[PDB]
Amino acid sequence: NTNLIVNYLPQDMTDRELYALFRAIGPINTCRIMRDYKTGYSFGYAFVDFTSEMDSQRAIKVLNGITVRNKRLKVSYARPESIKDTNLYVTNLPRTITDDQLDTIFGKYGSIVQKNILRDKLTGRPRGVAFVRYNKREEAQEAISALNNVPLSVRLA
Repeated sequence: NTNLIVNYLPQDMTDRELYALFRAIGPINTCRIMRDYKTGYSFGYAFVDFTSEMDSQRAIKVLNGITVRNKRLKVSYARPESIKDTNLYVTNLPRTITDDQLDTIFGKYGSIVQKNILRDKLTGRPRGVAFVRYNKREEAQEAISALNNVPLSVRLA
């Protein structure tokens, strides 16, 4: 998937100007701002389509979050449950736990699309909790049956 959506475009931005913005990353198939055809009014967003998923992937890392003309951009995917049936909440973990051990534990069940160890604000040491979202609710599911009670508890959001 190469199709991104860009949000919070300054009301006066040009499909051209937007292009220049994203062309810095890689080749684009289409780049288009949603605007009124009679009016020309911009509904504030666009669909940019890179030629490659690994560029589309970089445009996000790079452009999501930049501020041009007082508006804070947001670059994300158009076609990404998958973090709602494919989003696990883990607790009773080792307060000495790190992603390696975490990963060494979850990759066992599938692609680990994102791990998140909740740490202490003040202290920074983690806690026994964290989040791990898979890709297929299926791995997630094989994980939940497997991993509940090493101690440990897994489930969804």
